[PDB]
This record gives sequence, C-alpha cells and structure tokens, in this order.
Amino acid sequence: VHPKKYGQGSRQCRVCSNKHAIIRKYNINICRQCFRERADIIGFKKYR
Amino acid sequence: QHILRILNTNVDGKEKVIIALTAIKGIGKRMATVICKQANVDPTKRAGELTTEEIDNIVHIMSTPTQFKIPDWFLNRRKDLKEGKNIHVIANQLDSYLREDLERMKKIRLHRGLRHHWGLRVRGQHTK
Amino acid sequence: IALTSKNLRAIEKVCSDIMKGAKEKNLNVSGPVRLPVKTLRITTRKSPCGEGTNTWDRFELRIYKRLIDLYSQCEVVTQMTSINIDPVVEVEVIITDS
Amino acid sequence: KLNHAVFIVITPSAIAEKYKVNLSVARAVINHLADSQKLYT
Amino acid sequence: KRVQTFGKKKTAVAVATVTNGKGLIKLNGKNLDLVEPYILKTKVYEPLWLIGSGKLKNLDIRIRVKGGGQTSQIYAIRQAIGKGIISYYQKYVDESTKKELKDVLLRYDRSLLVGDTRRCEPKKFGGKGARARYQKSY
Amino acid sequence: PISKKRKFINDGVFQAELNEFLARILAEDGYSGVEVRIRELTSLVQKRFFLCAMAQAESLRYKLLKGLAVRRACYGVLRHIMESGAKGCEVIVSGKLRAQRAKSMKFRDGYLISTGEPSKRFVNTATRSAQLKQGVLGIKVKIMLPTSILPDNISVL
Amino acid sequence: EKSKLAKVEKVLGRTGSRGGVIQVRAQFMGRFLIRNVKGPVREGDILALLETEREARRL
Amino acid sequence: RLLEPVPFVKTNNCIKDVDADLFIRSYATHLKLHNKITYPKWCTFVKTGKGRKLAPLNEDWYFIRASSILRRLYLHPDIGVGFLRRQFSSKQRRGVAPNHTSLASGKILRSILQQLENLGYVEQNPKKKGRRLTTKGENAINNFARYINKKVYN
Amino acid sequence: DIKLFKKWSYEEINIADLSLVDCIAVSQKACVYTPHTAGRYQKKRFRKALCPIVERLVNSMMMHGRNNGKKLKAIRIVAYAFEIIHLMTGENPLQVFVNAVQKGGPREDSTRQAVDVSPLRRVNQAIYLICTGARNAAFRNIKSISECLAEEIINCANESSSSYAIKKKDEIERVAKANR
RNA sequence: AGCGGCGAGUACACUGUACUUGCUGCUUCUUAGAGGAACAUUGUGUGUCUAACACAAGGAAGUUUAAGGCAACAACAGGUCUGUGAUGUCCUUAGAUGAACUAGGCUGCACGCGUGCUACACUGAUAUAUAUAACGAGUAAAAUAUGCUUGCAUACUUUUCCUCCGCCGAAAGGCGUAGGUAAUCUUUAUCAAUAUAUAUCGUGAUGGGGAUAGAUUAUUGCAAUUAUUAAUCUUGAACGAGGAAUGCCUAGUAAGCAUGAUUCAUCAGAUUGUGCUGACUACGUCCCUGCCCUUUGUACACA
Repeated sequence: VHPKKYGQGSRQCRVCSNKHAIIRKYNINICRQCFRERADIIGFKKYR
Repeated sequence: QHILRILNTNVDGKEKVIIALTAIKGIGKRMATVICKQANVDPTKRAGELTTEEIDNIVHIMSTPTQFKIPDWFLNRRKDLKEGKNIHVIANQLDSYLREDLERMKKIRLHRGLRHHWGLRVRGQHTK
Repeated sequence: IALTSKNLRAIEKVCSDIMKGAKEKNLNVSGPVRLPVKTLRITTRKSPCGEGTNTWDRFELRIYKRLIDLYSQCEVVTQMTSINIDPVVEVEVIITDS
Repeated sequence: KLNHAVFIVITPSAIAEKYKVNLSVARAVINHLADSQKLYT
Repeated sequence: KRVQTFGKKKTAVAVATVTNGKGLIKLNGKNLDLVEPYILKTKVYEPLWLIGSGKLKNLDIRIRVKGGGQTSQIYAIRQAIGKGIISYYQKYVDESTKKELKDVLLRYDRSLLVGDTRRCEPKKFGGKGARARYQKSY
Repeated sequence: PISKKRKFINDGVFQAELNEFLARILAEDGYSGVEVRIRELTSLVQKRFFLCAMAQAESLRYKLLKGLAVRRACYGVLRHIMESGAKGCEVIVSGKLRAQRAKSMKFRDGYLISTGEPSKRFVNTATRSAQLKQGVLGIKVKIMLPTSILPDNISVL
Repeated sequence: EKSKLAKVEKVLGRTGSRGGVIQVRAQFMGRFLIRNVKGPVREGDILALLETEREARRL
Repeated sequence: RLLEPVPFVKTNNCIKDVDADLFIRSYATHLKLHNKITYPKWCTFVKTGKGRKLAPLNEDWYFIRASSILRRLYLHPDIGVGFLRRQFSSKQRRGVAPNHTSLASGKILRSILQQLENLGYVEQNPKKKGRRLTTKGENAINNFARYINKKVYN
Repeated sequence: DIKLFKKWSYEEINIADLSLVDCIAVSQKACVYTPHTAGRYQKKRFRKALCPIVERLVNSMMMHGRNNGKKLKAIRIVAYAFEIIHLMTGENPLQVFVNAVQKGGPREDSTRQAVDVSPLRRVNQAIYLICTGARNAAFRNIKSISECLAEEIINCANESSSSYAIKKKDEIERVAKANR
C-alpha cells in the first residue's frame, strides 16, 4: 500500500463513495451524480 | 548574374540572398539568417550579385561554427551522445548522419526502431 | 461592521435596523456602503447516463455583502446585533474614531 | 510563373504592369524617380 | 465651473468633465488626434464642427478612457461629450443656444445623444455560435 | 481563517448532512422545530462537528409499507390533506403493484398549477421510495399551499 | 441587353411559394400585362420588361 | 498625410502630446547617433519573442524596444518586464493547433532595464515597486519631446 | 455643411430612375465623413434603404472567406479603387460609381418566368454584383484593386464583355429565350 | 471606487497641463438597496367595425423589448441496477466477481464511418507601435538538527493557490521575498485577437502550408518508454477551394477573431461562458421534408 495525496487515488466522493466524475470546484468534493438532486437542498437554486 | 550553380541547387538569382541560402540547406531560415549575418551579407541586395568571396565566407562560417559565436543551443546536432561532440553538418552528409542514426536505431532494435521499420508513427497516429 | 448573507430581504431588514439604531444613538456613523453583488456560476449536465440529447443547466448563487461604521462601545452594538440578528447572517465588527 | 526583372501615374500596380516588373522593384523605381500601401501623393 | 457626465454604449464606458479654461480638451494624456485611425477621428471631429470652435475655446474638457473595443470606446466618448456639452449649456454658458444645439443634434443623428441597447446576448446551448448548432449526422 | 465562499460551501454541506439526518431519524413525529432525544441529537451533532408535506408523505409511506390497501391509503391521506386545508393534492405511486408490468395511477383534484416560477414558489414537493417484496415503490406527493396571492386570481369588489 | 418601359400602377396582391412575389400589371402598347415583382413596391412605379408577349399565370 | 488639423488647444509639455510611433523612431535614431547603449552583441542570435519564432528582419528592433520601454514607462507610472511582455505579446501558431497568445522574451527587456539603469534614466526604490523614470530622465524626455514637437510643427 | 472624407460634399446628383436616389437615401441627415456607420438597420423593411449607399458598399465588400467581418481592408480596397478611378477619369468619382452601379447590366432575371425587381432589391443586387466582381477580379492573377476596377467595374460601366455581370446577363438571356 | 479642493511642485503655457505625496465638500460617474418607466401609447388605416394587425411620431425599450428556465394529458416495453449501503430476483466468496500491490490496454492497425483544428494564400505570408474588456478563479504537507548507521525514530513555521518583484538562463523554469482566505495582491488606470501603419517578399505548391522524424534543454508527475507538456534548431507530406451528397443560419444574430470556467499533479484541437470585428438578404410559403386539424376509404389495431 502506497497511499499518495495526489491524482485520481488521492480523494473519493463523500456521498456516492465513488471518485469518478467528482467536481472539485469550490473544494466541495461532492460527486455530480448526487449533486443533481442535492442542488436544491445545498441551497443553490436553479434559475436559468 | 542569375542562376549560380553551387554544391546544391542555387538557381536563386532574382529572389533574395536569405531565401537563396535557405533553399540549398537550412531551409528553416533561422540558421540561414544567422549564418548570413555572420558572413555579413546585406540582405537588402538580391541574390543576382553573389560573389565567390561571399560564397567562400558563408561556407567557412558553416565549417565548424563552434569556433564561432553561434550558441550550441542554436547549433543543430548538439550532442548525438557518444564519446565526442559533433556539429551541424549540412545537406548530403547531414542526411548521411541521419541515416547513420537510423541504422544505429535498427541495430539497437528498440520499440521506436521497430515502429520505424514497420513504417508507423512514434507516438501513435491513432488510426482506430 | 460588515454583514454577509445570500437572501436580500434579510440583509435589507437588518441594514434598516442598523440605520435606525445609528440614528437613535446619534453616533459618528459612516454612510451606507453598497458593494457590487457577486454571482457564483456552476455548470452541470442532465441525463446521468450518456444517452439522449446532452443538455446543460447553469446554477447561480448570489452573495450579498454590505458595510457600515460606528463610533460607540462594542458591547452595546454587539448585543443589539445579537438580539436583532438571524443565525443565517454573518457579521464582523470594525470600529471607527473620527 | 514569374519572369520579371529589374534592368531597363506613379502608382505601384500601374507602373508594375507598364514596366513588366515585380512590385517591390517597382517601389524601388518609384522612390528612385521621386528622389505598406499609402494614399496617392 | 465644472460638470461631470457619463456615456455608455456596448461594454465601454466614458466620462466627461467639462471645465472652464483655454481650450484644453485632452483624452487623458494623448490628444484627440494621436488615436491613429483617422476613420474614427472623423467621428471624433464630427460633433465639434456642428457646434463651433469658439464655444469650445472657452472650455477645457477632461476625457478619461478605460478599456473597451475601438468602436465602443469612441461611441461612448461621443455620448459622454454630448451629455457634457448639453449639461454645460444648460448650466453655465448659455441656454438659448442650447435649444438650437439640441435641435440640430436630433436633426442630424439620434445615436449622438443616446446610444444603442445592442449587446452580446449570452450564447445558448447547441452550437459554437450564439444562435448556431453543431452539425448533425445520420 | 477560511474564505467566505468556501465557508458557505462548508455550511451548505453541513446542512445537507443535517437534512438527510433529519429524514433518517425524524420518523415518529412531524416538523417540531430545529436545533441550532434532543440531548442525544445535540451530543452526536457536537461530536461529529468537533399541513406538512413531509409529514403527510411519511404517514402515507407508513400506510403503504404496512401492507394496507393502496387505494384506501391514498384516499385516506387525500381526505387528510383536504381537511388540513390545501385546495388539492396529487399523489403518484410507481413500481410493481401486483404485476411485473410497471404502472402508475394519477389522482386529480384541486387547482393543480404545474409550471412557472410562481407555481414553484407556491407549490412544494415531496418524493420518497419504499422497499417491498420485488423491488421499490416511488411516491410523489404534491400539495399547493393556499395562496402572497396568486397573480392569476382576479377579483374586485 | 435591351430593356423597354413598363408602368406599375396597382399592387393587386402577393403570390408565389415563398411570399416574395407581388402581382402587378405592366404598361405596354397592350396596356395589360400580368407581371410579378420582388421586394417592396409602390403605386406609380417605373420598371423594365423582357419580351412583348410572354404571358404569366394568375394565382 | 501624417499631419492632421487640430481644432483644440494643445500643450506640448511632454511626450504624451505626440504620436507614439514617430517619436519612437525619432528617439531610436537619436540613441543610434548618441551610442548611449550597446547593440548588444549577445542579442543578435535571439528573436524578439517565442511566438514570433523568427527574426524581426528590421535591424533596428532592439533600439525600437529601447525607445518603446521608456515610452510605456512614462505612460504607466509603475510597471515591469511582465507588463512589457504582456503588452508586446504576439501569436504562437502551434502548427495544426489553433493560434494563441504568447508573451515576448523577458531577458531582453531585463537587459534593456539594466542598460537604462546604467544610463541613470530609471531608479529602483522599495516604495512604488514598479519601474519609474527618475527626475532627470523625466526632464530629458520633456526636452526631447518639446524639441521634436517644434521640429514637426515648423 | 457636412462632407464625405473631408473632400466631397456631393452637391450634384443625377436624377437616375428617380427611385435609386431615394433608395440610397443620400441626405444631410445621412451625411457622414467616413463610411461604416454602426447604426441599426434591421428594425423594419423601409429602413433597409435608410442605410447609406457608402455604408452599404463597405458592409457588403467584406465577404470573402477568411476576411468576413474585417471591413477595414475592404475600406482600403475601395479607397484605392476611388483613387485610381479618379486617376483614369478626371471627374467626381462618386457620380461615376453611381452611374456604373445604375448601368451594371443585369436588369432582367429568369428563375423558372421573368419578373421585375423593386429599386431597393435592385440596388442590393447591384452591390452584390460589385462584390462578386471584386472577388473574381482580386483572385490571384498577380493583380490588385487597380486591376479590379480597370477590368471589372469600368467594364460593367461601359458594357464590356469581360465583365462578369455582362457575361452572366448573356447566358441568362440566352437561356430565357431558349425556355421561351 | 469616482467626482473635487490644496501643501509641494517635476517642465511648459501665461495676467492649468501628463505626473506624483497627505487629508477631507460630494456620490449621476465603479457599483446596486427598492421603485417606476412600456401599455398598439397616440393619431392616419386595414377588420364580420367585435377579436385583430400596418404607417408615422414621443420614447432606450412598438415581432411580448429581446436570450433564457419551468413543459400538462400520456406513452416509448427509449437510455442508466457501472451513481449510490436505492433497488427484487439469479450468481461469486479464500485459489473472491472483496480488498491491496507490479506491469501492460483502453493510445496497437489491411481499412470504413461521425464532431472538430490548420491550410490550400496577395482582402496574402513576416516583423515593428499605437487604442484595448467581462465572467472569471485564487493559501493532513517542506526543510532543518539530534541519535543510530544517505535511510529510520524524534521536535520546531508552514512549504501543500494565484503570485508582483530582483536576478539566473532566448526560453522552459528556478532562486529569496511584497500581497492577498480575497473590488485591496495576481489584476483589471487592464489580460486577447481579428485590425491599425510602415517596412521583407510579392501568388512561382513559394518564403504559403506545417504532417513527419531527428538533435535537445526545463518544468508536471517515487514513474513522460507508447518520445505527457515544452523554449530552440533541423526535417518540408498532401493541399490550386473539394464529385454523388449534407449541416447551421433572420441581428450584436450568420460568419470570422480571440478569451475565462469545467475536469487538472500535467495536458483542450472538447463543452460551457465572456468579449471584439458587425455581414448578403429576406419579413412569407407549403414545392421538398417534418408535425397539426377536418373530411373520406380501410380486409391494419404489436396499428
């Protein structure tokens, strides 16, 4: 085991537990797959 | 005046001296421009009045430019890793140097040599 | 004293409370400060599976920050803010002299 | 193909057509007679 | 004394400070002639002729430029100078000539006083162009 | 020392955790407030950190999970939301429902505004799923809060 | 080539598969000629014609 | 053509009242006559910028650089070699790949700054970190501007 | 009072077909020192002719492949055109250009039936003809806008067979006669 | 943040100018906290004189002022159980279909088919100078010393973003620092290009074009070999505007030109947003195609 703090294996999604398709904008570290439904609860309204 | 035959095809009379000396060798025109500047040939005049003394000057300039002030980074064939050091070797025997590198790659027979033998790209052309 | 939030009505009502308190207390209070609003834009795409016409949505979050200044004791203004504030609004305190 | 030379209205194109020369040497001839495109003098 | 006006078309913005003086109308530091394109220098010069040199000889106008396209900036400058001359006519120098000035201005052109609303519409989804679509196959 | 935008992102994710935890634990009662039983909730939150559409949907989800008739359950909860006061309610149940063929039934009563930002403001959403013998059943509860006032309504005395 | 006078008097209507065709009557000698025109036209206009006796269709 | 009628009142009190290109050429010629700075020799084998990818083909490009650096230094009170690179940015056509912007070489501007510092035209201070013209340099450019102004006037 | 290019007040205009002048809308309200006015042009149909002819020439000349939208090299091209046309004809080139546009030559068209053209669409088509003539004249051959005029537009003015408008008119009339 | 004033003027006008250093009348100007303003508004006309639309004008707003988002009734047995400890059923589990580690492939090519980028040039190729924006986005690790013999254990700040500076080297990048968890520092009194003007050439597959390979220096990555990326030199392919065929197009929109964000340790030729150059036109229709309604004929109803 060589756990490194860089690259694809550095991190993993908090909710979906899969690091694939993770968006790192604003250091949210949440997967977009769950973000699709978490967008309203997160409080981040869709307007246009 | 026009059409002055040299070691290579140098029919460049009406066109300018810089392009004239690019056509024979160093067609990337940067080495040609710097060696023309070193030989101190005014590019304003055209290539229809090239003199044998200026031709001698340019060939002597290109003959071992390491003794001159052209930097090694600009000078092609910087290392060609071996026990010694080489230089840019213009035209026919430059092609000889390149094919010697190719044959050494063949006898070394690595992956890029195998791709050269098969006639394929080095990085990969992605023909899928 | 500066405040930050998301919803505009909350910051408007507490700013109105701020100016009312300043007028009542008669302090060396600076004029209202109206910083430009910041929009935070993110892009997303629908259709979790790649099938279908790939379509995208734009999500914007609007910040709201304002500033003021007062010349008074910090304890009274912080107690007023505490009694007349919303837990969803964040406030920093900076004082002025003259 | 190009077959003009340098050995023997002053607008560049017109004098180039008249003398059957390149426009660079035509500009050179213009300056020689007087003594990137500009309006007529 | 001194008045300030604004002019906005496209992205570019412009300010106009009209002050008394000897005729010092400076585009920040560079003059109104060293801009380089005489094509837009003609549009810069257009408002001056319809007013008169003598009127501007008594005023000094400070011109501040801050970014924008070549045409947007000159159009905003024209808006700013028009608003400034109108305001200074209404304020300090003369009101009777202001009516004739605005009359001839609206007679000649409309964009000289108030600019256009045209602006880059946010390109939609579907193509690289604003109202274009990606080529589709079968 | 944290930037305001990243701080608000952290606040948002924390409140998302809070809301999903509220959905997980709040089962025996409706909306009775929030904290900014109770002792253990506060202790767990501190240790980790350092009428109502939801209630009606939860009631009907319990009713359908207990195995009671779906039609009777939806009719009863619909009576309940009318008697609570909403002008109408829409309940959608999708899944197995006695057959391998997926099906759905719609219940129409009330104004049922279905699009527009005023509709989004004046109408809230509830959506859940439940486990059964051969899969899951999805339930959509839509109740429109009685209307400031709805722009479409026009009346002058 | 050669063109000859025609007078546009009354806009009778618009026709064509695309709405860009306006029905008009010309002025030959021979005051009748069913022609068509593109673009906006007015009453009392002056146009040119191709041939004397090429008759069109009425839609 | 180069002369244009002027309806407003000028000042001619500095270099801002004259065309940038013509003044740059005039000051380049003046520096050529004065021999204040070297060519310099080490810069003959180097192109102007990476995006340019070839020779400037003008045999005056370094002196034009020298006549433009102080011009922009006057225009902006505090700037640096990075700002000069951004101003003189050009295109880097990466072959098939689409064209993009690219800053010019920084060492040649650094050398020009060294030459101007040796000439005394520019000074460095902890306050106003960006490069600024010294007082004597400002007077020199004022005199030169008022001189070329009168030449192009009459 | 207001001139063009600080040289032309264009106080003399030929009557032409008494509709082309209205279409080009030459007036003191439209008198502008230099071309390429960025005013609104697509509000209605009547205002299509409200755009001045000088603006329209440079607004249409910019169409060739890569240079779509530049319009400034097009302005240089037409300016050099103006200069050389004044060189070979000692008169006000504005009226010469207007006359050439008027006598372009393709007044008759056939698509299916031959139909007429309104004056506004007529001037639009004329500017299109000058555009395509300039394109086919400037394409290679070692020749510039001087040539473009001297063997496309003077030909289109004097009805010479070397002009594209005239040869296309010849083929169009031949095929129109062949059909009927 | 801007408009101003003066304490000193840097040189000149003449009886302030470009630029600094310090305080404060004021907030249309940089910005939004709300509200209004626009409603075929008015008149000349079209209309079963009712529902409507046109011309001209005030007006920034006269096709709803335009771009957006919500998308009913119901369906496809359309896509996803590879997004989830959401998910039934069937299957694997110690020689795992769990997990972890090394290397390889998704990048290989006789070939065919979609989306794109660069070009086939003189309105062009190349260098030099001027005038230039917005959305932006930005802080469980380095090094040191001690003991053992560079590595391990142990303790001190935070090295773990964009960065201005002064240099080193064309460059890549590095060195020690200003700034900032952020309209303050990158940076924005400004980040691009198509332009603009002068100069080399001057339409000859050429100097266009940059595929290809060779020689290399630097960063990203414990790993660049299948040469990540990259400053330089050399290498110099097709390509003279593309057949049957086909896509997008109604005004800051076509088209061309650039630029921010996404994933990023590194890498856009992808997508999205921003800005610039502001065009050729229609101003309507069913001829092609795709839908809607009415009538009719059916021996079809998985239509």
